[PDB]
Amino acid sequence: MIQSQINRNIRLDLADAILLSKAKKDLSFAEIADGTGLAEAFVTAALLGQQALPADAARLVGAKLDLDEDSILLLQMIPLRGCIDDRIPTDPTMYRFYEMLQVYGTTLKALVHEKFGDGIISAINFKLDVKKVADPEGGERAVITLDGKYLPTKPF
Amino acid sequence: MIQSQINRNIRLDLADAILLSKAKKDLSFAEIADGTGLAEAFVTAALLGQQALPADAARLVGAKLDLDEDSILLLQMIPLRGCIDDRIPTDPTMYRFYEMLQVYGTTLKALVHEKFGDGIISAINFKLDVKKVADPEGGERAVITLDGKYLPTKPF
Amino acid sequence: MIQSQINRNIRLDLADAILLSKAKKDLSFAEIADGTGLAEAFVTAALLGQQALPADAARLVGAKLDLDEDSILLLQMIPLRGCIDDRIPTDPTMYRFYEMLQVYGTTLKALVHEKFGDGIISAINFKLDVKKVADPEGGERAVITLDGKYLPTKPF
Amino acid sequence: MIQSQINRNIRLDLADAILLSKAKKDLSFAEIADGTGLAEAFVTAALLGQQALPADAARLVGAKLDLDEDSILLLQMIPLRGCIDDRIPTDPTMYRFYEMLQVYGTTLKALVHEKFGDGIISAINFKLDVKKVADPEGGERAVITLDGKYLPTKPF
Amino acid sequence: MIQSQINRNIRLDLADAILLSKAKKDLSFAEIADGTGLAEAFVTAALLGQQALPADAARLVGAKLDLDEDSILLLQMIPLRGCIDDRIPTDPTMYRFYEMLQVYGTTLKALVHEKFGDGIISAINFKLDVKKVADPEGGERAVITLDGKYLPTKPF
Amino acid sequence: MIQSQINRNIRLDLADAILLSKAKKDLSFAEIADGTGLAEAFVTAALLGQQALPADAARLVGAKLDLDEDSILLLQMIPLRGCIDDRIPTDPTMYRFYEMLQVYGTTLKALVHEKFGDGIISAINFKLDVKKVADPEGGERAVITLDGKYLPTKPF
Amino acid sequence: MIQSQINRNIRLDLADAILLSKAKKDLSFAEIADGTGLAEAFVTAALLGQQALPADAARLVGAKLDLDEDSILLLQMIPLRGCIDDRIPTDPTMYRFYEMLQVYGTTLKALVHEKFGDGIISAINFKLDVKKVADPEGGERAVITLDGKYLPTKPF
Amino acid sequence: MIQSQINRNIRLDLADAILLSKAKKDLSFAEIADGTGLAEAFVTAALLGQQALPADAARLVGAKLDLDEDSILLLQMIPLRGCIDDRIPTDPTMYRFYEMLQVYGTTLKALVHEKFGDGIISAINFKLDVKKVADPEGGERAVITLDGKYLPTKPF
Amino acid sequence: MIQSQINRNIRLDLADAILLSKAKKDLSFAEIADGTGLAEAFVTAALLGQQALPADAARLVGAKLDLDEDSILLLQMIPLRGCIDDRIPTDPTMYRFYEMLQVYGTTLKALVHEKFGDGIISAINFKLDVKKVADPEGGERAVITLDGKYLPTKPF
Amino acid sequence: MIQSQINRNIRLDLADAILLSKAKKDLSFAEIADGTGLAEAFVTAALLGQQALPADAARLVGAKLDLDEDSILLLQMIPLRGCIDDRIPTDPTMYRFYEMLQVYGTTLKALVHEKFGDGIISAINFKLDVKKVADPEGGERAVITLDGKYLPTKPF
Repeated sequence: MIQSQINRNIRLDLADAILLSKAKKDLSFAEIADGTGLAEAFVTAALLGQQALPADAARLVGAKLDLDEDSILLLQMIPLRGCIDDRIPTDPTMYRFYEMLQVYGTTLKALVHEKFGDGIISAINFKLDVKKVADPEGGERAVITLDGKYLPTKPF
Repeated sequence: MIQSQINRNIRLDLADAILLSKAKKDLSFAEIADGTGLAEAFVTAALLGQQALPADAARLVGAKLDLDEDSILLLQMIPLRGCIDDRIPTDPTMYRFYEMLQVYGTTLKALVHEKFGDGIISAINFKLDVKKVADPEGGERAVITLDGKYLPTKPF
Repeated sequence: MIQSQINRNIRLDLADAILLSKAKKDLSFAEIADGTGLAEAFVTAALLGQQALPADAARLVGAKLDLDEDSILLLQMIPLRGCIDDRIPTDPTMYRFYEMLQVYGTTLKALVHEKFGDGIISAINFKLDVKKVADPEGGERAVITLDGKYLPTKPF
Repeated sequence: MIQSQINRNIRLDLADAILLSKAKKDLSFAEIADGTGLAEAFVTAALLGQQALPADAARLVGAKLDLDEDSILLLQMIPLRGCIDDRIPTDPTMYRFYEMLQVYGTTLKALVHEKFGDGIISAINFKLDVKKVADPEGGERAVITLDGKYLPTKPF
Repeated sequence: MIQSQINRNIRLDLADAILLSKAKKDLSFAEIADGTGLAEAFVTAALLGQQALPADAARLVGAKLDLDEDSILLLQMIPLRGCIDDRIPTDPTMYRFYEMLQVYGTTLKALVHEKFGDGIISAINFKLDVKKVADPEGGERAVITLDGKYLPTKPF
Repeated sequence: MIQSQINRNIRLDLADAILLSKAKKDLSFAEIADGTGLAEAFVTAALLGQQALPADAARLVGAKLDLDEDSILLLQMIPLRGCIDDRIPTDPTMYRFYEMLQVYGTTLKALVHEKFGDGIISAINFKLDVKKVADPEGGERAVITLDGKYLPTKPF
Repeated sequence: MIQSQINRNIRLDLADAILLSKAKKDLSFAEIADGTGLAEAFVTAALLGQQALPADAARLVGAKLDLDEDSILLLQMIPLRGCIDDRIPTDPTMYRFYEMLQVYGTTLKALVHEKFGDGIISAINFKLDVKKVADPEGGERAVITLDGKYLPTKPF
Repeated sequence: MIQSQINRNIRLDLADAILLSKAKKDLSFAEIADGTGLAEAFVTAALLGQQALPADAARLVGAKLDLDEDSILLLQMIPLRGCIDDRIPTDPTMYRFYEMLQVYGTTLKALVHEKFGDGIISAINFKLDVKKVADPEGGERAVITLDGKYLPTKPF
Repeated sequence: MIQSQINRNIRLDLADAILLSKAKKDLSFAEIADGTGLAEAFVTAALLGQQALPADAARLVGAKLDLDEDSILLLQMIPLRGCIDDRIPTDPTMYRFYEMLQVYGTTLKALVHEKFGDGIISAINFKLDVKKVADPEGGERAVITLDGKYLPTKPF
Repeated sequence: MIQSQINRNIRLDLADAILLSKAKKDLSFAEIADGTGLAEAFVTAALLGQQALPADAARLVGAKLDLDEDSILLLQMIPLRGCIDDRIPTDPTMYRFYEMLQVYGTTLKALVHEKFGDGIISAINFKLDVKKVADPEGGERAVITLDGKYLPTKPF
């Protein structure tokens, strides 16, 4: 794939259309991703404009959602990424993940440099997943795993 | 503890002093937290102004870092939380965790509502840890686990 | 309900259409909510894009307001919440509630930590209501009750 | 009182000093306000730079907190109000009250105009209180009461 | 009137339409307000989306401007107020009134507290007018009168 | 006077010191400006960093407030004007004058162009004053007069 | 002219249409302003939404550009001025004039107060001219003349 | 000169000290620049932190203003330029020059491209000067000349 | 070329249409620029709204992409430059180039002043190119060359 | 090195002290880096707070600059990176590199995806250098080479 986008609104408008079709069809993201061979987090992100689907998966999810050919093509384009409307989320569900950075951002930095050294944990050589687990005290918990490669910063 | 702060600069100035003492003594966050009974991410966050230490832990880390009495008291106060200077990190290491929200924030929302329903994953009933693992392809990876309680949103 | 929105403009555009229909039919929010079994604050918030209606209530209010089937479905989706145009309200009526935060925000923090401890008053395990009472000195007062569960911040 | 402030940092610096004295003396805001004849929310707000104390109350809290004479005078000055560092709180405890506006701000406007009419609920002819109650399902809740006069907007 | 708006763009678009019709008909705001019994500043503000007209006045100005029935209805709705595009005006004529706040804002605060005490001059129990007077030195001046009730901030 | 400032903090720090001396001496702004030949709004603005006092007035108010020689000199310098901390006031008393602009800013523009033509009402050839009067319906009101020259915008 | 605009987008949309017509017709701004009796900077600013044309000039440029009657009337309206999209230009050509202010803004203030006294150089009683000259070292230079009335700030 | 600054506050603090010394000595910027062989706009800008003085001029002005050796050295350093506190000036005298950009910014772009072509008028190969002239209609005017080289944007 | 744009959305909307046509036709930017005699970075930038194509090149790329005549003309207009939506990129690929400025911006300044002197490296007399090379350890690297004229800052 | 900073002001204050010492000693960055075996861009960045020096280089440069032992230790700390005061540079020399992103940012994205695929050019596995070359048309040019590893974004 060598084609890419520069205006996020094209793929985000498509996402809204995908979401309406998905709601009318009573589909989950797990079943849309089923049969693609790709993780639900990756396929979902693509539908929402933040990843590119390979051609086979794009044709599969496009059939499930009754997308036209322009939209199946658009899902294969490399996106202009950035899902937050204006830098800080307003939605409570998304905001909590921003708050985690306001509370633990410097701890994440400190512990990364302690365990690995100078450098970063990659957001590119990176996967995440969301799992539901029972809480022993009652209710349910989400275990969200962020898995990134350490890239060192070295003198030159 | 019923005492709380309203100006983050007091605890953040203390954090700078702690970091200098820690560097002079060639100490790690893992060994500072050793013997407290508390997770390294929680103790580290407290040193950096983002949590309150119980009194015994405050006195233990205060002894290791040679802190004065006002500093040991300050570590026990409930903080005015918020570690980011101006909303969006400039530091590359911290920025990558913000970028994961720009790429996956709406996917986290969508999968949370799919698996749990309306509501949030708590940032309060919440634990974080950082683990170093070998990358089977060569090098090292960080596995960062966000573990939060699901709190539902229902009608009233 | 496992379906959710990612762009607030879809439901906010619907809210504008709902308000136009409501005005043309000379309807109040109290009477739109009548028969749903749900509090006026919750139903009103859903019409305005900030909550999800259960199917029976969505069909009821949709019939009252002569909404099409796509709109009745949209009212059932979990929203991308955030009603303020650009972070701080310009509207005087909305602004007064922001000003209460500018004046009393640190007092709310201080008294919450005093009475409950470290942690938060939840905005999720939460309900709100608005009551009109007579002012003994003449005129009318609004008594707005914010009712949220205390969630503690504990060491781990 | 005819004296007023124009730079919030003077009273906010005093607030930090008050908080340190309060912590060293193991005092609560309820204890400090006891004997003033004034509500704990009002006295706490004054200590935190957001209200002016009458002379007798300033002298009483100054004795309780071992404050010097310049500080006792400053507490009587009409403040430059505004407790939030930079418009939107970073602290989770304070942020939840901002989130309540992001979710319910337009609902509050709508219901105020329906029950009262055009105009505002005053933030000046206004009282706030924080009450701890039992959660009937287990735990504790905060009931926060915002009590403001309705001021109508009428043609002229 | 119990109907209210939440998106200012609806009434601001109507304002643009009103201004075109007004220009084609060579009408002044004084002429438009004539016969309503309402002040030119109030009627003008309503046309520009910042006040609600009573029904009789809305029908009168609507006939003068040849507005359709939905527009005459819209003029009667309680607006989402805020006329400035993005917080600080760019237009020189409007900017000068913002500059008077940058130069005299703290003087207004100081003199209000000196003459009245703690509290505010209301922007709700409030009237405004613009008058043209000859300058004794040559030319013309505007005398703009801001007339607001003092609302005290008292202890409770 | 040909000397001017470029950093507002110098004159604003002096204002804080002036306000402290004024509070200790139980002085009003009206009495500080008495004997000066200048309006209370002008002298007050100078004390608060927003105007320059002529030498005679600077010596008079400096004696009343027991200011040192450097301070009396500073009051005579042309200031770097701008009294609002960060563009939009947080203080309720100051904020109401900003809200008047959010509600009536476009009406002021429209009526200025109607009565005078294209151009501005000067914020430079400009005086203001604050008068306390009875509210005929009970209470007190402020009448604030903004008196500015019309400067036309003409083709060239 | 007593008619004015409150939303810059109306005249800025017209400016885009004017620019398209001008490009199709291979016209320059100098050619369009020729015969109006008005300076090229003034006429150009009017086409671009920042000035109002007298009726005769509006009809003339309307004929040259084949504009419709609504557009000819719009050009005569007093504009809602402000040509910069979001406060600071992104365009390099436009940005250089902003940088001139970042480098020389305080020097301009200092030298105006030295040569004239307290007050301003008017942006209203003001003319602007762009002249192309030879660079004696090779190439070309622009000599841009800002010609504004000094308005004094005097005590009252 | 190969030495440069990265934090504008160092040279801006020096500028404040220079302005105090200049005020105490009753010196003008014209007086200070006399004998340097450099334009008053250039020398003034250097004093205010926005240019570098050659060693001989730095020693000359430093003797006139009684500067210590560290300050005379600092004046020769290449600055971190940017004189506006926070992007848009609050001071009326400087604001008017920003306002001329808001009114004429797109006209400057348009006429530059018409007379010269694609590219910029340089802010580096650039000089400005301020001249006082009599107004034929009474009073005084400033003629501010911006003189910059055209640098073309060419295909490659 | 003397025709220029003032609203970037026109050329950016055209860029979106170009990108769709390009994707449908399976074309690369290298292929589109082939035969123009112009560098791929210059032609690509023009397609994306940030440069002006000479007429022959606009017609060549217009034929390849099947653009209409209005679009071929638009590509020849001098643009209103600025490709970033809101000042700081959200897209990871674009963001890394901003991060290089956050890490090395002051180093670039310091080394430019050391090697060249006071002044700038031009962004106008300027070429860039992107080269794909082998990483000598495994993988691929991009070598991005910024080539700009040094423009000195000297006294006048 | 496992020690890291969380507040950039510590190292940026040290940078200012370094720059003064460097100026007094008439040292270049090339001279300071000579003998370290490290690139001038890397050592300079470390002095300016944006990289960490190894102990041997920190001891060497600290001796050259007469730094105390706390400072030599601080230079070895992993920094809180981010050299721009407030997101967009004000300094012309730094601003030009930001302008290159405003003009070419989307072209860099487009050509990276064309040549390499989805993913990024790393800012971590990354080197930079500045070279001076003669301009054949007269004068000098800077060739700034950005050299980063391509990291792919792949499905998972």
